[PDB]
Amino acid sequence: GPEEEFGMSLIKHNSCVITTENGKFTGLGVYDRFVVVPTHADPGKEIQVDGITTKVIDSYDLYNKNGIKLEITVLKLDRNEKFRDIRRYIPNNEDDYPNCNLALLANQPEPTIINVGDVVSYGNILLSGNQTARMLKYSYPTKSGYCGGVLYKIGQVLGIHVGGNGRDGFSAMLLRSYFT
Ligand SMILES: *[C@@H](CC(=O)OCC)[C@H](C[C@@H]1CCNC1=O)NC(=O)[C@@H]1C[C@@H](c2ccccc2)CN1C(=O)[C@@H](NC(=O)c1cc(C)on1)C(C)C
Repeated sequence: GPEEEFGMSLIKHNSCVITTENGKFTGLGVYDRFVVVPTHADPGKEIQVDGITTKVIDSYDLYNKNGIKLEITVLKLDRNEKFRDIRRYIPNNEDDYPNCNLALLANQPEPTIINVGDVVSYGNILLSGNQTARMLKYSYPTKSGYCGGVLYKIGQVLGIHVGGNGRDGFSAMLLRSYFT
């Protein structure tokens, strides 16, 4: 009940469907007009937010200090609405987390919560041949359509779903220092 309730509140207050030319993604609204999507979504000068074409004012693809992509892209949107500020839920450090959930919005008829089990700080992987850092891994057969899904626990917004191989699933980590 409560684990699913927290996820449904994240969907209600902090999600949107983002469409780029490469597909539909669950977009996590962090605060003000800032949303995160996987970098591989390759957002352009405009995106659709719940079907409405919206100009992107600023876009940041995040990399670690060694220049390895994190697969987090932050977009500042040209619109009125401000997202509920969920920066207080974002961890300061990399860690492992037991019994996590993924909150999904895009590519399905209604928002749903999937329990993905225990999550580990997995390090770097090769995502379609390109090194990607700070992955959070779970043993769940995530599929196309899950990207952007919000990995969370009650009071903890941990990452966004970016990839998988039919056995395991991977989220890009969210760290508090990615925002001021
Ligand atoms: C979300 C995006 C999506 O649905 O794309 C529209 C079809 C995908 C979720 C994945 C798909 C399979 N299961 C999932 O959880 N994510 C992807 O498809 C990502 C992004 C692409 C990509 C596209 C363009 C440019 C760069 C990258 C690659 N990819 C992957 O998940 C891959 N998986 C891996 O490389 C991999 C490595 C390891 C350890 O685990 N998975 C592809 C499925 C090959």
